[PDB]
Amino acid sequence: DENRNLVNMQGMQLTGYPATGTPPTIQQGANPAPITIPNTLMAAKSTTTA
Amino acid sequence: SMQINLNSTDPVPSKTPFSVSDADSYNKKGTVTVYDSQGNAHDMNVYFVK
Repeated sequence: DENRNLVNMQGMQLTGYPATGTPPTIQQGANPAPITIPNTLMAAKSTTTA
Repeated sequence: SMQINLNSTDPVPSKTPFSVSDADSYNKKGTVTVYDSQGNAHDMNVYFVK
């Protein structure tokens, strides 16, 4: 939808597990948060190793 | 209550720090929602470290 949320129609919010970290990881043990999809930018990430 | 099933062969030697973020220092990150005296939700994060 326009809020960057996954919905049916209906209109109800699709939920799932939240992602965290950089790159994001799935917190399977976390509560079933609403799934959203931001259209904002991936920040640059310095080389750490090579 | 929290019924946990762990894989017998999943060790954590990669890291020792925690701070609810050092993935390598643990094997499982689970969260149990609990209520305080006003019912305010709390995030019982539980870490299992082999």
